[PDB]
Amino acid sequence: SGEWEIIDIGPFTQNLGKFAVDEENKIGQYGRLTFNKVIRPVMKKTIYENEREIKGYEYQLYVYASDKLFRADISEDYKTRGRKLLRFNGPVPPP
Repeated sequence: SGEWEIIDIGPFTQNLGKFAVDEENKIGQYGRLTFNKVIRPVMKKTIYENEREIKGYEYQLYVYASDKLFRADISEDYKTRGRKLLRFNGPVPPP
């Protein structure tokens, strides 16, 4: 199951946005991008399994990179804390 909250922007969200841009630059579809900012709202999904136990998270962010707005989804595994870029699409309209 997934449960949801909005988290505020600050260094943690800035670094999620920078992670997303670095990961997208590995793929190369949009050429080389450079991070500009994360804007509100930042969604945090917590993924539960079994007896309402956290398996991991997904952060869904609007990120300006190279002056274009993208939607990035980043997974984070609870056990390992490992993060991955799941989706990076755009450009997209501002929220």
